[PDB]
Amino acid sequence: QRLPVLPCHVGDPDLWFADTPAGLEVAKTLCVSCPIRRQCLAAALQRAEPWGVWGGEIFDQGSIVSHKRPRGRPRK
Amino acid sequence: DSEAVVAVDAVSFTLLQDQLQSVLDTLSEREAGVVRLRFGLTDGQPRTLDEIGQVYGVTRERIRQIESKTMSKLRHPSRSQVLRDYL
Ligand code: SF4
Repeated sequence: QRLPVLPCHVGDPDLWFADTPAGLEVAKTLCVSCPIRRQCLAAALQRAEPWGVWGGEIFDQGSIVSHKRPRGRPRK
Repeated sequence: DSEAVVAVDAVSFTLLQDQLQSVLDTLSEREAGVVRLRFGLTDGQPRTLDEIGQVYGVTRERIRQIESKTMSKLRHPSRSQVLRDYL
């Protein structure tokens, strides 16, 4: 079916929870071409997923952050 | 005999156990042990939250947070498709 075209499970699944701001960036933008962004993002927002890339967007424990804040002192 | 072995549910159950063993083995060791002891996939005996916390040397809130994160990781479609077809 359309399973190998689905960009979620094409490669290694441990990529999409890597705890670097730059590592998961290609994981987030790899769901640009995903055919099911609407329903996946809708399910992720309704069930309140606390981790990882969902619907081509990252998640905190309840909501969506724009980009994950890096380790260290943030920029003034 | 409406209560016999249907001869395809047994092989389907064996393949389900094989696939679940695979997906549980593609995780971290502490999270996999926490999931196995939480749902009783080791020996058919489910373990309590404080029991898992006692045998792994952390607190119960840490244990349940690790369990919630691991449940999210398994609920992710990248690990979840091959089991999504079974149910
Ligand atoms: S997170 Fe995005 S890319 Fe991954 S399966 Fe869901 S919609 Fe597709």
